[PDB]
Amino acid sequence: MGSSTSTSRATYMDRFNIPKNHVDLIWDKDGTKSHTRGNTTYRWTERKSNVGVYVGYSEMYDSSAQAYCQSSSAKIDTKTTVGAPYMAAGACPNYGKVIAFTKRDGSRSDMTRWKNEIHANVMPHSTTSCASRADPGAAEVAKSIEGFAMYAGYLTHCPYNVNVYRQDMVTDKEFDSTVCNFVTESNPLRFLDTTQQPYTEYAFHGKGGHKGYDYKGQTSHVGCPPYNPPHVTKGMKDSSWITGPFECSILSRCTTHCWPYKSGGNCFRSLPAMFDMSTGECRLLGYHTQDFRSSTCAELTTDDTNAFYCVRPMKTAASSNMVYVTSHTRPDHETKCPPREPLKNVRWGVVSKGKYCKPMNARASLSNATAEQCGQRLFMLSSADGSSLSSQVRGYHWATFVATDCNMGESCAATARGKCFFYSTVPECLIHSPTTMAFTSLSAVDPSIAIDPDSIAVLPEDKCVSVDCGAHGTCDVATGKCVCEPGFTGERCDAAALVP
Repeated sequence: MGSSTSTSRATYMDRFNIPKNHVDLIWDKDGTKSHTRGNTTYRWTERKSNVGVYVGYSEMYDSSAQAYCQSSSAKIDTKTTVGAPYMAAGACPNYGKVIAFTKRDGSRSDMTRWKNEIHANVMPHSTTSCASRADPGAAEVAKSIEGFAMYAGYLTHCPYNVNVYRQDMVTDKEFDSTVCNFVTESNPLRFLDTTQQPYTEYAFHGKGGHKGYDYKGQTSHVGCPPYNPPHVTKGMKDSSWITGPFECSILSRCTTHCWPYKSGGNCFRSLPAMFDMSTGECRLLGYHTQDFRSSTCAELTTDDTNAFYCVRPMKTAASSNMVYVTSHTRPDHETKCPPREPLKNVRWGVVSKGKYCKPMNARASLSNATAEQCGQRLFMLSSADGSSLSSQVRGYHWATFVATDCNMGESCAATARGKCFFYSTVPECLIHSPTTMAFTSLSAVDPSIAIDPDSIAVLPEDKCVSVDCGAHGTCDVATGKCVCEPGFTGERCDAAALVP
């Protein structure tokens, strides 16, 4: 009732305001932003808004005692690929977004390759106690089949000892013992479970079955050369609390100090992750890079351990179970970010005359496309950080697909063709239509999983936009035609209605 309805509608529609809410956040107990999710209150600082959706980056932030990952001697993968020490950034989960291995032009895309572990020349880290020694990289999956997945684990458990927890972790201003209660000295995250070969194999992340580095080696001395990669990974000992993409980001937040580092080598912090909505698998990625297409990028396979592969972010209907999650995902994303599913049978709009809705102004349109196609192109035209992708993106974060003669809530939605409309305007309301579907740049692109929005967002269309009925009539918003006073007639009620 009254003005509260407009306020309630705006609060709901806020979740689609991507430039405003897809922010670069850091965890900070002195932060001005806060939110209680369940029993836990999170505190954070918003350094910047409008983080790139297609590719999102911010300056690497290291608030640990040693701050190794902000050191000039620390290698960050984006230094090479992007030209600066960037961490993957973007507060909203990006549904459907997968890092695909491609050729330099983007063709021959592989969208499952990422599941293979990285080859960053890290493992083995030390072989001091071994009979023989080996260089970092010797235990890792061959470069020729390198993926983007972080190493399955490191050492028996994290924190490996008292000093690690008390010096490296508890002093880190982004670390919190309550949020990270699954990786503490009293409750360590186990890779090789010695409390139950004199142990049971698990992992810091993932559910198992992936090609990873040979953590064991052939000898009875675990971790010593020689190695026989790839080793098939196992899953986490306890993954039950990871119930969604935000919980998956917590795993990343809390496991930074579980990884090795030495001067000149890769420094791992604030890692992005892939969450699988269907299985609940949370997989950490070892690289912050999201796009690489320069002339020096490697195409699909190489032996050169110093090169970086060609990759592009991609979305397909089949990838709609996957979620690209940054370490700094906002805990209020359900109300501040778009949902996974597209919106069936609605059109993006802005408010007109207080309680009606008019369609937004299309900045561009694509003819004879599918719904999947429309969502895919929206993503590509959204936004991007880095210095080179500005030529591709346009700032489009919302799209309306209009089927030629299919109801997009039905089975025909999958194959239906029609016209895609792209917008740069922040939507304020929705208009119902049988033949339409609404996408955002953060949405999955499978039209068959589309859902209804909350009805609070849906208003009747203002069909009386630019209709002047004169002094003897008023435009009926239900029909978009003038209703004339008695004794008057005509389309604009300016002719006298004569009687026989």
